[PDB]
Amino acid sequence: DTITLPCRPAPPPHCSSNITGLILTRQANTVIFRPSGGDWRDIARCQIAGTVVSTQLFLNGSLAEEEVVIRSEDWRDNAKSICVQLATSVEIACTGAGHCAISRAKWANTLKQIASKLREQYGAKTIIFKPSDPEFVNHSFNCGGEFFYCASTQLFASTWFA
Ligand SMILES: *[C@@H]1O[C@H](CO)[C@@H](O)[C@H](O)[C@H]1NC(C)=O
Ligand SMILES: *[C@@H]1O[C@H](CO)[C@@H](O)[C@H](O)[C@H]1NC(C)=O
Repeated sequence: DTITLPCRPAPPPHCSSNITGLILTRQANTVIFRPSGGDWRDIARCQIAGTVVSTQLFLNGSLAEEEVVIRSEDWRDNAKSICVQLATSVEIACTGAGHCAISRAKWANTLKQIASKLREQYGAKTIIFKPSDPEFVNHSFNCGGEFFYCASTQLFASTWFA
């Protein structure tokens, strides 16, 4: 019902943002994706972030018009990262007690929409999200000039069949 990510340090409740997108890195009818650890420069090539600076997930960025869209400089080269832009932003709510919470049902539908787009692009039936420096292995984001780190293993640890 709710996914509760542990965070360090405790992000204030007004640091809660909107997940407008993320960045993946591709590793049969089974293709595996992981949250990218590339530098914030590699984040820039997605061109869908807003003002906040964040790893693994795009907070407070731009949304797609109708449906989820995925872009890549080259789908053949796996070193190139996949830029996922959400159509409906998923809300991440920090409570100030050391955890930022996300609704499980909405992230599941988001992962299913992403899987459907990744299925059309790679022709595979099964899309698997596997977990990921500490700044890039975690969902790290800058709120109010202060940096935070959240364990994102709960977000990227699922499977999605056809
Ligand atoms: C994202 O935007 C919301 C609403 O504008 C704001 O409350 C929140 O602090 C922003 N997130 C960051 C990390 O600045
Ligand atoms: C962005 O987040 C704010 C609160 O943090 C929320 O009111 C707003 O609906 C979110 N944006 C979208 C498009 O849902």
